[PDB]
Amino acid sequence: MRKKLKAVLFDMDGVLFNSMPYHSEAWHQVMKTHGLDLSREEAYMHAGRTGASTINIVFQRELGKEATQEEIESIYHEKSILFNSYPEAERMPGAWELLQKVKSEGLTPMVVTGSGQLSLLERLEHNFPGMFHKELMVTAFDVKYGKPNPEPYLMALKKGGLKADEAVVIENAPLGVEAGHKAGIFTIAVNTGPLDGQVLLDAGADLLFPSMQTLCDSWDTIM
Repeated sequence: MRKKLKAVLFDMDGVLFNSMPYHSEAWHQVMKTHGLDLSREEAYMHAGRTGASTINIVFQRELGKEATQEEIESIYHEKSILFNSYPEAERMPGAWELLQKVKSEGLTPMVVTGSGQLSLLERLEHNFPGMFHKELMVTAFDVKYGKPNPEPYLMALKKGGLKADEAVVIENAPLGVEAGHKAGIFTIAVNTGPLDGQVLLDAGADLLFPSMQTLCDSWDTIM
């Protein structure tokens, strides 16, 4: 029910900011420099996860072992330097227009993200003025596991004082769609990446859109 809705829970990377090419580039390069083979395409399969979770999984697939805590912190530090060395990520077209619709409907914007990138997180206010609040956000700092665990979306509901039927999730990532779905929330997938739209539906998405702008354009006509 559209009438039960109180809050819209946005992913950040590939939903609010056009940062996914930078993430896949930075992950590829940092892994290459450490001695591990992670293609730019393979890095997109880890969309949604925390840095620590990404690193550990890459280590398991390539080397057959866990990454140590030192390796995680060292690699994550280097990934962040690389990421922040590119001209800063710009807004996804349609994100600001949608947030404006969402707020005029009297719904609460939230961010649910695996990100620990302080540059992006501190830029949310400057790119989407008056939309978001730190007490209504879930980030890497809040979670132990993150996506595809329903953990962060469960924490989001709690933070917003919401029941699962009072929220909608906007995700670009299969693992994030999966996390929103498992938390029992109606999930809209936006296919801003290079991959096939069917994988988002397989993950639990109730609706599929090709872009943020087309989701924005269809916002008043969906329920």
